[PDB]
Amino acid sequence: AGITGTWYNQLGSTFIVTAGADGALTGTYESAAGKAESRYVLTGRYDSAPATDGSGTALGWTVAWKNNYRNAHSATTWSGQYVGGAEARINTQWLLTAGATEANGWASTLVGHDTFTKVKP
Amino acid sequence: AGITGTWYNQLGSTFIVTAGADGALTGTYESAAGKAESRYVLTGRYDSAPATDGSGTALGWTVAWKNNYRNAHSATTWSGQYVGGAEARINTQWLLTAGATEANGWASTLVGHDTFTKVKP
Amino acid sequence: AGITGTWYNQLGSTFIVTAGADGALTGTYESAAGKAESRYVLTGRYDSAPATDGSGTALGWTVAWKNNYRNAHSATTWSGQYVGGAEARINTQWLLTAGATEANGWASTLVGHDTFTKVKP
Amino acid sequence: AGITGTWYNQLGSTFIVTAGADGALTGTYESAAGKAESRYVLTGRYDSAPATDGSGTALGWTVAWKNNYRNAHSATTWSGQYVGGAEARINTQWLLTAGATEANGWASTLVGHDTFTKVKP
Ligand SMILES: O=C(CCCC[C@@H]1SC[C@@H]2NC(=O)N[C@@H]21)NC1CCN(c2ccncc2)CC1
Ligand SMILES: O=C(CCCC[C@@H]1SC[C@@H]2NC(=O)N[C@@H]21)NC1CCN(c2ccncc2)CC1
Ligand SMILES: O=C(CCCC[C@@H]1SC[C@@H]2NC(=O)N[C@@H]21)NC1CCN(c2ccncc2)CC1
Ligand SMILES: O=C(CCCC[C@@H]1SC[C@@H]2NC(=O)N[C@@H]21)NC1CCN(c2ccncc2)CC1
Repeated sequence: AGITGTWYNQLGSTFIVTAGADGALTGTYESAAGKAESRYVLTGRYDSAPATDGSGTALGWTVAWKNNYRNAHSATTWSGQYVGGAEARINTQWLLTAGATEANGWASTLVGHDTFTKVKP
Repeated sequence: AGITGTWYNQLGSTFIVTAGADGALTGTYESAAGKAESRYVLTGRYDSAPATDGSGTALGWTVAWKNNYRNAHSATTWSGQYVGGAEARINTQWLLTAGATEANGWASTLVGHDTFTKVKP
Repeated sequence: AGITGTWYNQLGSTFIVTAGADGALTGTYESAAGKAESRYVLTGRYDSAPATDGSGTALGWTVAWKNNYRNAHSATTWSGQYVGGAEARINTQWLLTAGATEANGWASTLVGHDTFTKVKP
Repeated sequence: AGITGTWYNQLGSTFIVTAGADGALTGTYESAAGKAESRYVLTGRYDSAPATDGSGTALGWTVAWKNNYRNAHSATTWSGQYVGGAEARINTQWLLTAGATEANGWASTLVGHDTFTKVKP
């Protein structure tokens, strides 16, 4: 609950998601940063029966950075939680892995953090 | 290509995945570690047109740790790449976020790394 | 340059550091969160000849969470960069590893992100 | 205890460290990968009174990638634990931050994992 809809991160990226009744996330992602253009498919999962003690709702999703316009040979996963209320948020940390040869595998993965809100910066 | 099927990590967990023609990952995950029992739904994405220079194929997927037997109020995302050949591998790093109150949010996310192979340890 | 002094993160923790001329960081850390009390020794390194193109200055430091009052059998490393100017910042991501047995090693490491400023929240 | 000496990771890098009696780590690092040449100064911290229940000993250290031969405008922190015994190990995860402009800050940090042993691969 509260997850379905449009979310914006601190970079200005747009996350459009539908949370299905038994834990599915499905939607599109449009990144304001990096080797990206237009919308990309996403899919993920969320806890559809979270705790009732004030804790957030755990979730995650993946984008592979290939669409009809661009292929960046990479994929990002966001892991985080939804925190409801008047200033609802999805707080995440992410891992972006790029395809790499063996010699470059050590340097294949970026890490960061995105904060999503219902009204953009 | 090469991704569909069963994979095993260094903990003995079992990852069963179908890679669809236009980038979908769908399947089940059974963890040998942590607050888990039996299979959980997963979904993710992969680069369906990887580079041809020897690089791996970028991918990611998510498990929310709720099924009919157990809810651990948490979700893991694996970000990594498939590397084909006689000793094929999926090399990943992962983020596990647990639902948390505001006071505990700083401590909500574990990080680690899993190596998947087609024949178990 | 610009690094020496007192910094505060979003949790209210206090980072007191001296940046030595050839790349040393030395000081104390006081955490507002977790299994911590009073000051802990830190040491780290920074790039003492950063780029002049507007890029930040790369750095990192470590705290082991043992002092005369408390031992949390753990250590945090912060990796990030100093960004100078009127609203100077040290932007970091961190890894906290706790001592663990073999069975619990997979769950030994937390990840997060701290933003330090010269005037507290 | 057991930490002082020379360690080798899976890339063939050489970590030479002295663990001082009250928690200091001091030494040199020579990387077999990336924008590195010869030895770099490191400093870090470790838990000098670990648990006695079979748990490892938490530690961390930092290298800034500047020496007399090369400056890669970046720093790596390793966070992990020492596990003693006949096949002693230091198991780590690391964060490498590169100096970045504001527009590139999102992409400033790599993550990975290194396993150190007392006899090289
Ligand atoms: O730029 C993209 C694709 C778009 C990513 C957008 C990112 S997702 C997390 C963050 N939040 C957003 O909203 N937007 C950004 N992909 C690159 C990254 C850099 N690459 C490498 C290669 C080798 N090693 C490391 C990195 C090459 C591929
Ligand atoms: O144990 C699980 C669910 C099963 C995870 C299994 C993990 S997935 C990555 C790794 N690879 C595998 O194959 N198996 C393991 N969930 C916990 C974790 C610890 N928890 C917290 C709470 C607060 N902060 C931090 C952590 C509570 C919830
Ligand atoms: O709480 C502390 C020591 C203080 C850490 C303070 C942290 S440093 C990053 C952040 N920024 C700050 O300013 N303050 C916080 N240590 C614990 C953590 C949880 N622990 C485990 C055990 C097993 N697996 C995972 C985690 C047990 C030991
Ligand atoms: O290559 C180095 C310095 C040597 C690092 C060696 C690494 S330490 C962890 C691992 N374990 C080892 O033993 N060896 C390797 N530095 C780069 C990295 C890539 N860079 C960027 C820039 C912008 N964003 C992301 C990354 C530019 C600077």
